[PDB]
Order: sequence, then structure tokens, then C-alpha cells
Amino acid sequence: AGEILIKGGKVVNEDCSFFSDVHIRGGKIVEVGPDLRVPPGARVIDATDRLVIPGGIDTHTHMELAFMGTRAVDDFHIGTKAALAGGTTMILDFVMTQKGQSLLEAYDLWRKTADPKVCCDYSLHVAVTWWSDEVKDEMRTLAQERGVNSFKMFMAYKGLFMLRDDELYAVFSHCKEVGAIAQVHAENGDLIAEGAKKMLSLGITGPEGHELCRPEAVEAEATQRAITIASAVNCPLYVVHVMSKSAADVVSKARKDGRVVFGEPIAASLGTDGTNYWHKDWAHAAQYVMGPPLRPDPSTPGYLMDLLANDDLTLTGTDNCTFSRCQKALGKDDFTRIPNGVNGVEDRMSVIWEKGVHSGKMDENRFVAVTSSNAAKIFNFYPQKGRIAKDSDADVVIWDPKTTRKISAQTHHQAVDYNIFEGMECHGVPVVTVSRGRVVYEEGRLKVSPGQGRFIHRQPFSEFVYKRIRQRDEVGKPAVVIREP
Ligand SMILES: [Zn+2]
Ligand SMILES: [Zn+2]
Repeated sequence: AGEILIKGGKVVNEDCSFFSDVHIRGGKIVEVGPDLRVPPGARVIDATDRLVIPGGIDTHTHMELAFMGTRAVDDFHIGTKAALAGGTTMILDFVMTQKGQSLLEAYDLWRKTADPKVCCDYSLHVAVTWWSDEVKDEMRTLAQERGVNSFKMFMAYKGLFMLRDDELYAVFSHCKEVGAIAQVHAENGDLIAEGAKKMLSLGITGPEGHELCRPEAVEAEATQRAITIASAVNCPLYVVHVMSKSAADVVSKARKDGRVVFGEPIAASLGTDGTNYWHKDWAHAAQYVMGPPLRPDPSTPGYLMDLLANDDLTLTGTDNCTFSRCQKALGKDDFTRIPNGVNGVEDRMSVIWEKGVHSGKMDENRFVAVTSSNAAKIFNFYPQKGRIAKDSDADVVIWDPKTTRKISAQTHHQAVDYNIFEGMECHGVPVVTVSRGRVVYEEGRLKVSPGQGRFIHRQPFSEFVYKRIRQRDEVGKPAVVIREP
């Protein structure tokens, strides 16, 4: 609502950067070009010496998720405010369907919880945590009527969310039928379960036990297995929260081999590492506990950033699923009871800019691709989002790439009372955030109301995801050999 001219900045899209003003009217970008006239009444945002970029799209959040006996402290309201303050203008959150629970009920429950609270736009992925004719039907309804083209399956969480290979095969085959992308939490749940039992029996109850019970081989194995099942049914696959060099190399190899798979590292795995689980201070070490775990090889985040730069890995989320210090403390005697999840929604943009662009690993245009455009392409709303262009949504960040900010829980906007990036000096600061054509963050202050954001309804068969799948259906059908009868 209202009129904004962003003037004097350099627009940065995934394909190129160029000086131009951006005219916003009624929630949309209505013109991009040099020296645009300021209509009477329009507010001018002076973007001199700034980049004008699509707002960040966080593909992976769990706002106020009830999980492991408690509830994430960053909710849809505070979580989306913190996203905005960090230059992120859309989140995509997981409807964590309980085993045996209607996917439509869980979807409805998420929409009712988020719709009146979100401060930025959002959409939803739906977890498929069990399988039956009903789930099958509900997935079709969700894909065709409820705006969801992404379903999330777990190979870990035995007893809770885990699906076996035969069930993944059926679920993935049905994703492909409904034009959805199959997302997978890829760790071998049987090894996690055994490993945790073994670490506890050895008296390793601390957070080091959490990483040691499921080292990167456990993630690499499940990642390859999911790729292989999805390749078998020609279903596009999306591997969420790639945490390790070996799982990332699995995704890298499969893509080079032409498999339709996408890998999503998160701010945590790009900005820090798992040496923190070995910290003498139990509270500090617990802060980093999430599944899969961050990895103790300190070369990990830089390697994941190199693969993200090279498009072995294609886009980013945060897996934001926050628990306060006193919540984490529930597992002081037993790591299996530390609620799993770290922060990142607010810091993702600056973390990636500092670790990826300022470092020389990727340019500003690849930065836009891996923080917004690719999410829009995969989840099917590009160029509505992820591009500064006429007719696109006015979710726009004015970005200062030269100034640094120090990340701290003392100054962050998340509800959690610590930050895994505590102390990190990042180049790249969101100075102004515009969401739905309104200035919602400037001069370090938020100006937004819960429920101002909107659910984004997507259609299935995202072309970025499916055009190759469909062609392979047409020319890749196996053929009988013709033999004399
Ligand atoms: Zn997960
Ligand atoms: Zn997650």
C-alpha cells in the first residue's frame, strides 16, 4: 500500500547487476529504470551506495514448532520480524504432520497459527510422516488446491517421522504424480538410534555424544540412498540442511550425473561448525545441537560455501528451530533430550554475504540466486519473488555490502537468548527492508504488524523442477527387446 521510489542504488538480480531506480506501487514493483520521477506523495528510499536486491527467501523454518517435549521460542510473529530485520522477506515453514494425523488437518492448523501472526510472506511445505490411501489423497489435494508443491520425508526419527525405503519409493512416486518436489531429511535413522544408545552407554551424555552418534557418513549414506530411490522413480528430490562435506559431495556427484536433485545447506552449516559440541561449557555446546549435527571438521563451512558458489549446492535456508538456554538445559544429563535446533533466520543474509561474497567465493548475483531466486524457482513463484523486475512483488532489501555488523544475541531480534554466530563480524547489512511494498525495517527499527504477511499459494509442476523430468518420461521409458516369439 502506498508508493515508494528506491533511488540511486544498484539493482542486483541473479543474472546481472545494473544501476536503476525501482518504483513500487501497491505491493508491486511497477517500474525499474534509471532516473525515475518521484510521483507526488511517494516516499524516496535513498539507495546511493547500496545494492537493491530481492528480499531473502528462507526455504527452511520451523517457527513455534512443538518438538522434543517443548516448543520453539521463535514463533511466527517474532520469527518473521527477525527475518525482516535480517533482510529476509519470506519464510517457508514445515507443517510437521504427526504420524497417523491428517495432512489436511496439520496444514489447516499451521495456516490458522501463522496467518494472523506472520509479518512477512510465507508458504508451507507438508511433511509426509506416514503412508496410506488417505495420505495419498491428501497430498493431491494439498498440491492442487492448497498451494503446496513440496512434501518432506524423513529417513531419521525412527518411531516418530521415519519412513522405510519401500515407503519412500511409494511416496516419491506419488510426489512425481502430483507435480511436487520430494524433500528429504537424509540421515540413517537406524544408525542414529543405535549410535545414541551406544554413546549413552559409554557415559558420553554431552553434546559431543550427539555428533559422535551420527557422524557425517550417516548423513552421506541416507543422502545417496534418497537420490537413488528418487532416481528410480524419476521424482525430483530436494535434500534439506546439508551439513557435511561428504553429503554435499553426494549431491554434487548426483547432479553432475544428471540426477534431478537440489541440495540446501543452511546458515548454520555455512557459518559455523561442530567443534562447538566439544566446548568445555555445556550450555554453549548444547546451543549448536540440531539434526543432522554440525561437523567437527573445520573445513566444512568453507567447503559447503564453495559448493554453493559452484551450484553443487543450489540455495539456502536456516532450519530455524530455536530453543532457549533453559529449554536446551532439558538434556543436561542426556544429549538425546536436548531439543534439536539452532537459530539463523535473522542472520542468514549477512552470514552468507560475509562467508560467501566478501570472501571472494561467489559474486553478488550468485548471492541473490542462493538466497532468493532459486527458492522461488524451485517452489514455483519466480519471478513473482526473487527478482527486481516490473510486476514482481515488492519484497526488496537495500543492502550495504561494505559496512559490517557484529552478530550478537544482545542485539538480535530473535526470541532465543543466544546466537550460534555470536560475535561474528559480517560485511553486508540490510539497511532497509520492504515487504509487500511497505517499509517494514529501517534505521534499525521494525515497523510491521502480525498478520501483515500473506500465505503464498503455489501451483505444482514447477518448470525449473519438472521440465527435464517430463522430457525423460517421454524419451527415457525402458523398452522391451523384440524377440522371435
Ligand atoms: Zn531435518
Ligand atoms: Zn528442518
